[PDB]
Amino acid sequence: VLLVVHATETARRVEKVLGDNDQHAADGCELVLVLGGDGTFLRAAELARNASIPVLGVNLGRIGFLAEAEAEAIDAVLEHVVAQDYRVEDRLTLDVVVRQGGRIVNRGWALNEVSLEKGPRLGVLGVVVEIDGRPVSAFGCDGVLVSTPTGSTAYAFSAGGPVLWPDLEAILVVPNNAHALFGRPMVTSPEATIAIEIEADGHDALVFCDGRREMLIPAGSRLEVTRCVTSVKWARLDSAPFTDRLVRKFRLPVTGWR
Amino acid sequence: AHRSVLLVVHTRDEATETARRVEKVLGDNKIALRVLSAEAVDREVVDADQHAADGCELVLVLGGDGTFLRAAELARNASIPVLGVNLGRIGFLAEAEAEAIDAVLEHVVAQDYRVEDRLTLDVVVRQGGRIVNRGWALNEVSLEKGPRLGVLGVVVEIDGRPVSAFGCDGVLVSTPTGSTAYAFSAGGPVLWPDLEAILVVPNNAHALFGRPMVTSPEATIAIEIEADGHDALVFCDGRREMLIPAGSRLEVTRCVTSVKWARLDSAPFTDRLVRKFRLPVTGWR
Amino acid sequence: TAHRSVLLVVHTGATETARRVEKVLGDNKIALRVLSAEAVDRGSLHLAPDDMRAMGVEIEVVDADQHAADGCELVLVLGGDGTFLRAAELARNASIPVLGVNLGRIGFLAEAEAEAIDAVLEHVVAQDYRVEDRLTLDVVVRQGGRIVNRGWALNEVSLEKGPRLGVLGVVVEIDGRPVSAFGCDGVLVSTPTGSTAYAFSAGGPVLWPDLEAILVVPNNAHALFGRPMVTSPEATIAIEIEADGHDALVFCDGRREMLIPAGSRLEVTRCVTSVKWARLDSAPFTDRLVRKFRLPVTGWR
Amino acid sequence: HRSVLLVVHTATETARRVEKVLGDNKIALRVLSAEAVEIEVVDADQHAADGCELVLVLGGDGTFLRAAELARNASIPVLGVNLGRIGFLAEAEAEAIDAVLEHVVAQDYRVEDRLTLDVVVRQGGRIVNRGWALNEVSLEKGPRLGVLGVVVEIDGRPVSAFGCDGVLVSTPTGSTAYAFSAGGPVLWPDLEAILVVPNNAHALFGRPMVTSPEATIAIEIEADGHDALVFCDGRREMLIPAGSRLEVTRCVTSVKWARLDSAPFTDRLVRKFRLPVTGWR
Repeated sequence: VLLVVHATETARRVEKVLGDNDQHAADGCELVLVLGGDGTFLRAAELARNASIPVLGVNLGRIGFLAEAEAEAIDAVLEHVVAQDYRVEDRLTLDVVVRQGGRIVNRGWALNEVSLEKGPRLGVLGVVVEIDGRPVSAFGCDGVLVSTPTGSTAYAFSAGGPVLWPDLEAILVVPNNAHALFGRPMVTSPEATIAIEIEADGHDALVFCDGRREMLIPAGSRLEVTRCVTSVKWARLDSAPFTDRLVRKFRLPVTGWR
Repeated sequence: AHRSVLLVVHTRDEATETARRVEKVLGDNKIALRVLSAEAVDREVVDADQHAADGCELVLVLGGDGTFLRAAELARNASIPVLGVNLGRIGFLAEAEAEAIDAVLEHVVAQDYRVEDRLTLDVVVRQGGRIVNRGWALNEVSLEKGPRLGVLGVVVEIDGRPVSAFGCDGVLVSTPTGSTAYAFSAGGPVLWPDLEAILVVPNNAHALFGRPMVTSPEATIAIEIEADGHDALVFCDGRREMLIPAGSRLEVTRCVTSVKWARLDSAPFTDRLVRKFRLPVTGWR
Repeated sequence: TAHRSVLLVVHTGATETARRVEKVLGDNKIALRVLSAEAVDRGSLHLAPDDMRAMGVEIEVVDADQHAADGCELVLVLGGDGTFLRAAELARNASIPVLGVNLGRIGFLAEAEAEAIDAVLEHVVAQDYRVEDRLTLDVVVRQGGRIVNRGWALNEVSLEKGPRLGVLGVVVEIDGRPVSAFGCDGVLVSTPTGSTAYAFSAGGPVLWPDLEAILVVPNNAHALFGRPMVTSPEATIAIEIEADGHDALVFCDGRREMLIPAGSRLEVTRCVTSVKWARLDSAPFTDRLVRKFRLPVTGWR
Repeated sequence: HRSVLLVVHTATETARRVEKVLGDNKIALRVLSAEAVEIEVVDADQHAADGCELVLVLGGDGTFLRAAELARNASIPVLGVNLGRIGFLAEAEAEAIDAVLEHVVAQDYRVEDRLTLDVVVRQGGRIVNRGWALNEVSLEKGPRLGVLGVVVEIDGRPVSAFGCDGVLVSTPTGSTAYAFSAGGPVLWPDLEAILVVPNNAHALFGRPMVTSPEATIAIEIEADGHDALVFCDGRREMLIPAGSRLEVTRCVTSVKWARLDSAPFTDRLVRKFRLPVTGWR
């Protein structure tokens, strides 16, 4: 067990029960356990990625979407860490390439969001969004989010997208502040290719993945996002349903229900 | 025994050039046309009343989107594929336009076309535990306020836990295919026709969260009609109506009986979306 | 001859705070009006002059029949938003202030709740409230060139599609020129006051009550642009209902209904005579919004 | 002596005809390039129009804004003529340059005050920066990543607190621009109101508010986050200290807008957005 953390000192009760029984290639292990927030989980996934092992997440501070257990139950988790018994479920991951003159110049991955974004703070990004080899819209905007159903709850939600339950397989596209009549979010089979075409004449742009790995989009290039061949592995427990998490998260009213 | 095709036509246009061309081709090939009596009453050729016209291999539809949907009600019955040709306006469901009629007919005859099972929804109105009506939809199930003024108390439940209680004009539960229709009007996202998912769009919900939700094809969406209020209504495909009683419960699920759609060498969904909505697409690659 | 009159309006069936009106309104030599309906049933549970003089209250001038009838100082609705809208109804004829006390649910238009009717009534007596003109709308229906029905609204004018199925085709024109043609469920021409109601539901932004503007929110427009539009107070919204389609209906303030024939034309304009709203030291519109939508507000000064 | 500042984007046929007619008529011409005695070429300077009777602009909306800046600083009218593109802000299009010039010479055009927003950055009781806007104050996330903490307040009373990319406070003229991009409703430019539009707010109520033009819109910047930016009319930047309080009110002296016999807004709107309009009347 790699253990990534951070009142965050239930950190010790983890090392207690585990011994009872440098970040980059820091994988080597069989499981990653994270004690922290949604952001921390995204961080651990980074690490679990390269030597494809499961991730598990324990919610210390706030209330998020990814962690599979509360803090005040860190023991009932350890039992399962020992027991090796949890179902590990593969989850849709996005693959992104950046291509100039037909040639792949940069490449990345996300489990929440590929967020192509304006370069200069002032002005707009000309972009042509493309779906399965055909164009759907040209407009200027702050960027385009290409999102996973897990990620459909993060930034893409802020950009105004719909909420996708986490066990669905789809790719979500939410144009981010598009100056245009149809800036409607679009949803697409997991088999599809979203390509966005940065304006040749304009300035360079950025992409961000899981709000943490940055790339540089040269003017005139092409982002291709498709479903990735090697998913992220998620530990799963007797956690609450996504539905319950959405409800808690957003204090959604639910009185009157049978 | 013989082959037969059922032809469903909008009714008068260059809808007659096309109909006659259909009567011609199948005639030449010993395939019997069959038409709907009302349609044949403003002028081999059998003539059926409109309930279950089957015995046929294909339902050929000449007209537009709303027409396709009538045709599919007819096809659902004997579960036979439907194929649509556009006459006047621009739609999402036809696989060709009249100006390519002759070519379709080569396919109608050869029967060489692909037949996809497009996702279909299954609805049950349940009261007191006991199912009191059922329906199905290929586009949308539209739960809607009964009386014109007032609001409809609703709780939306997804996979067995409640997601939201509000008042609204209604709730749409939509097929990817139906995301283009009423759901779009009500604020929904466009979903691509091949995706298998389920879309929920609260209709005119007076409340903060009325986001579209999208769900995998295996989910159950249930909507509980406020007991004390008035009876609601559900509409499937803007054609079949069920009276939802106050206090009942509506479950929508993926149907096991897909509508068979007869597929051709046609435009991608993207292109059709662009055409319909005049989407600005200059500058592309 | 010379005299002080005050119209009670109530939601019949805490309606006895209504007699607390009838008490206090008497010892002050006021009025207490009531309508036909208001005094053929409850609300006037104590309907009798055998109670209205035993109270020392030259009170109950039931005389008043509903609508185009009366010359008072104020209208005092106890009831809800529903009812304030009723009262406003009448009052608009007489062109006089409306003051609403809230029995049940929290409303946007009520100046107080019943646990206060004591103080409320004290301010009524003293005439020491504030009056304030809220924007009111005027709607006409015009067919074959000429007016063929007319209406008015304080909240919304809701043009709604007639038959249950299919869709209503509509061209929306603002100050003379067309702005969007689409099929929809309808179109809301709303007041700032009314942007809280159906218009909100239908996606409109929230407008502060004092603002002077007109809000247009296409209801479920099947179109890329069905944004809400906000227009100056003196614009003219016109919606032409398509000819080949069906008739339609409009409702003003969720009550005064009008049939809108196919091919006719709706024109909404600000009305010359605003409704007048009696106003106390009450919550600003901000706090009402924060309460009725339960808005997250914290980490502030 | 009468004088006019001409702001052209740098296109020449129009520019020449202006040079021409204002010569023939004894009006001094100051030319300023927008990228940046009978005629002068003037440096880009906030005081360029300080003596002129009018600012005339050839170009689209972005240029109008640059010109408006100057006209505001010299407290005189601006007038725009469109060149290449379609805009909301010009009063006439290049082909009608002659007619326009005639009015320029004549000084017979209506000049209407148009609502302008005044913005202040206040911190600990002192006002520590300030600005104005004719389109929008755009309060924005400082760091490219992360969200910005915000509490939005109307006449002293809080209305919402959420994380966001920023908050737009917009002028009705403005409602057509970035505000529109952000989800805003469209506002007729004669209307006098202030529009608030949250920008990518991770919350259920991100709904546009529209406020009487006497309101005080304030925004309190989370004391624990990073600095934020504010941009005005897509062009005048201001650093916003963490913990401070933005305030936007209607400015006392507004921008003067020369008017003319132009298309009504409704048309402008239909023109830009290619709004479907068939079957009318």
